[PDB]
Amino acid sequence: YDKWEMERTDITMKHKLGQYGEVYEGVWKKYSLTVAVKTLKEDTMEVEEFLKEAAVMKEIKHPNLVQLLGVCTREPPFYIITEFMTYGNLLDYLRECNRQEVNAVVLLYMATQISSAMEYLEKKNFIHRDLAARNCLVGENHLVKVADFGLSRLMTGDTYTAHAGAKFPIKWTAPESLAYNKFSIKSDVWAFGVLLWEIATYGMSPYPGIDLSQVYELLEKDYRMERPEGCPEKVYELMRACWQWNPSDRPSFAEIHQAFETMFQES
Ligand SMILES: CCS(=O)(=O)Oc1ccc(OC)c(-c2c[nH]c3ncc(-c4cncc(C(=O)N(C)C)c4)cc23)c1
Repeated sequence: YDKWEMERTDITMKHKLGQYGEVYEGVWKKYSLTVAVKTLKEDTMEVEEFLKEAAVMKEIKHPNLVQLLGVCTREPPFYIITEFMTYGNLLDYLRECNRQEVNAVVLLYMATQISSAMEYLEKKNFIHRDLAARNCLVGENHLVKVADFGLSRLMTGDTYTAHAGAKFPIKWTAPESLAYNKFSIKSDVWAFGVLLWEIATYGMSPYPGIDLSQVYELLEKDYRMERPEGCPEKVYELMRACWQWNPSDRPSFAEIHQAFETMFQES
């Protein structure tokens, strides 16, 4: 913590970024380096939660997870300083891309990177709880990094039970979570599949036109999204594997990763 600790004067805010809360495009003066800074203002997030988030992130070290650069946690306002990803989020990136550049191989590459980060989180006993395209970031040369959020500590064989009155992103949310507010790394696997669908559709919204009130009812009757146009059958089977009712029957991120890596190497 003292090694990550920084003076707020080391950073100059440049631009405000707004669906994420209080996140700014800042400049780390010393290195003339563009950075991203999360600020705590108006008690939008509780202090102790904000601090734990910063304490957790400094344990994270993976090429596909947004890297912590430093923190300002002595005098309010409190800062979290992370690396800046040039091209924004994966959802808007995919929607606005040149699909001749961002082709099938690049889609494969994007999934391999994400599954890599979640394989890491799987091994280090963490869960994400909001895996989606909007929460993935894109750098140069089709580099993708999963947002360090927002991570909770949880042993692989345990279950996080969410607070009461908690509202989830229903179309990304596993059945066990929708019904009993239970979360697992296997529920993150579910979300990955929905993310996997967003990639193949280049950013289309999931379960199109389907009402959120009738999603869980559809899921328990074994309804799943159809294979997108152009999607390899091998990819849809992984999607389907991620979308199985019993989380025990859902593949591990380690297994998912090897699958996509093999598909990526073989292309
Ligand atoms: C993980 C640490 S943190 O969770 O504690 O703080 C957060 C929280 C959320 C973040 O964005 C996902 C980040 C972030 C880190 N690095 C980043 N680089 C770039 C951008 C970004 C730039 N421009 C446009 C967009 C965009 O597409 N918009 C719709 C705005 C996004 C955001 C970030 C950091």
